[PDB]
Amino acid sequence: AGTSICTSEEWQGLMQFTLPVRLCKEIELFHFDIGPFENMWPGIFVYMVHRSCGTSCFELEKLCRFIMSVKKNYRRVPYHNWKHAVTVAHCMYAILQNNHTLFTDLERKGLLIACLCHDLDHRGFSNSYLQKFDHPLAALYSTSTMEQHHFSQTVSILQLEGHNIFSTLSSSEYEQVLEIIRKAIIATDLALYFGNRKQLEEMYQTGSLNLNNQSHRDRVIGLMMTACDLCSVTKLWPVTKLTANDIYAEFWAEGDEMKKLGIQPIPMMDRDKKDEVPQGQLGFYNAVAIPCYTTLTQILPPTEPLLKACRDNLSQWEKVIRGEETATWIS
Ligand SMILES: CC(=O)c1ccc2c(c1)OCCO2
Ligand code: NI
Ligand code: NI
Repeated sequence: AGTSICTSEEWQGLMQFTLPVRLCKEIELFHFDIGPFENMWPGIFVYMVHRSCGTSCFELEKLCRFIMSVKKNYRRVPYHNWKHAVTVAHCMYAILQNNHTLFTDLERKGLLIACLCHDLDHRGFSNSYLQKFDHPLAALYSTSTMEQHHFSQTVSILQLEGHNIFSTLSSSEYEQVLEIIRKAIIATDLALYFGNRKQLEEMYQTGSLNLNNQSHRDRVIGLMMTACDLCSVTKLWPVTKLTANDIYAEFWAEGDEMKKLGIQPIPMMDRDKKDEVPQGQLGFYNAVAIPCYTTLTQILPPTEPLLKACRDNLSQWEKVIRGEETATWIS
């Protein structure tokens, strides 16, 4: 219950944090893995906001409070956690750097913040679960249930004393940025991805795609969100595989709860069906990941490394299916 708030020690600590000089170069690359640098994660986000938006885009005090409170409102779940938030924000940073002038100042600050906040207060349960068992959230939010909650959580944090990083915007720009953030967070509902990608592919293939058209912009931004949300499939194989272990820990825990409620889970969520995982991944790459990064690369050519990496990981899953895997380590 209630919104969690960082301590003075936490935000003042972040204010005084300095990134190691060696990481500056690394952070620009799509394949960068934040994994080995946990103590630096909030600082990495500050650095990214500063590089993309400028050191004077936000009041530093308010920015540091906001970041550390956002961290405090991610739960200790295996996958939809603070690490995932920063990973998604980093992918967006790399996309924005490679495509900087396609996006307005307002959009860049809105999108980096949207990515950091996009899974706020996730409980480790899918929209499917919440609706099946009529959680209060499914009553409140009929579609895109968790995503509407994550937006609500974002607004609650902005409303904490001294946390409104957007207050200095004009009343019109303020409204615009909250709308950018809302649409971006809602777009992370994979249910909406399938139609969005199909629409974009059509607009691209016919040549009607126009980034001066607000609805087109919204859709491109939506696909960017999907691309950043799924970006664990664009890392080096060992990183991708370790992350898959984490998401399946959530899935299996949800399936366990379904069994308690008298219903057999989908196989993906059944910890007694781990043999089906590699084929399940193949399905996910073929149905979601590969088409996403394919269309994104068509629209934003500099994002091609994401697609190349995704393809490499699909090949690795195929190797697993054929029984060609080598030694793997788990945490
Ligand atoms: C590991 C990862 O990023 C990823 C993300 C979402 C998933 C998934 C894997 O497996 C299939 C269902 O959706
Ligand atoms: Ni989500
Ligand atoms: Ni996410």
